[PDB]
Amino acid sequence: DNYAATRYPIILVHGLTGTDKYAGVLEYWYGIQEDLQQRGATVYVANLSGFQSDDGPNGRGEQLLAYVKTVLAATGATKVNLVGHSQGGLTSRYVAAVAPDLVASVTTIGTPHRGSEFADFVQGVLAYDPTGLSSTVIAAFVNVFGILTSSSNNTNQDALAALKTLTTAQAATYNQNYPSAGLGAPGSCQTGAPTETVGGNTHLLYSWAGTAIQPTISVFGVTGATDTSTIPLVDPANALDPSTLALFGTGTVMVNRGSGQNDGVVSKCSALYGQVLSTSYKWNHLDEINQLLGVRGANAEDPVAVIRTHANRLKLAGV
Ligand SMILES: [Ca+2]
Repeated sequence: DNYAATRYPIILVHGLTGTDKYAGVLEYWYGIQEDLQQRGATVYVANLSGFQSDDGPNGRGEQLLAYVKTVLAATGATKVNLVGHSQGGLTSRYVAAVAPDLVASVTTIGTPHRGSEFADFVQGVLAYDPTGLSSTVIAAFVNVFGILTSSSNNTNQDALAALKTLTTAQAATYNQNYPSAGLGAPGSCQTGAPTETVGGNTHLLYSWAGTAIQPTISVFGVTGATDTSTIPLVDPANALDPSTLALFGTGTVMVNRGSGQNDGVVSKCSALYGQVLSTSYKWNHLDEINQLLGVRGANAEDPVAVIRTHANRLKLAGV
């Protein structure tokens, strides 16, 4: 049918470690492009640096702008609907900010608009090496991982830049450099407006967040969490998808760094942007993109259906 048939093409934009297809085999947006296309949507999947800042000449933002232009040329369209996961949402904001005439909407899924306490943590861990050699060694490993897994073996990988970009202090600077009507006041845990208009260009702004990881007990200055996406302990998702327990682990570090409810690496407050459709999904960070390989806990909503319904929402909104 045409349930997901939007006026403007939808460009799905990946975040950290990403590419359109890992090693040219595993779709980042698992089963999403096919689902949307089957429902009549025109969908393109960006392939940007998995590790980089969003701004800068070598950044993901310029890469996405360049890609948007090739999509407009190929389809004959004048604007696109940007849907970004995690850092992809920040990249989408960059394009909406520098080329408002080419964007009709920006939807962010689990995007760290205010940064990540987990990025703050990882950056701090690196600082404890007195020699600084681990920064060089680990960055090299990660950069190589990015080049090897990129579908096109993109050599533009800068793990340290990516890490810095996702920290809370740097995200605050990014927000000053690239403001948006969809963002509320820093430190307020509020969203902004549902739209932004610059000159004759209006952008429909949306967002949702996964809050599977909930702080549930505090003892001796230590906060314990619960992964609400799963049936306690026995959920097959803990067995079939290694990221389920991994994100519960990172999510625990998050709550102990004062993040509050989160998806494993992005807090609810950090994810707020534009019209906040929901922050109640019992999803971890990868459940948001139907990963790994479609496995999610028993209490987790269907992410394929959520994204599809949103394509229809965009259609109904006129974009
Ligand atoms: Ca999962």
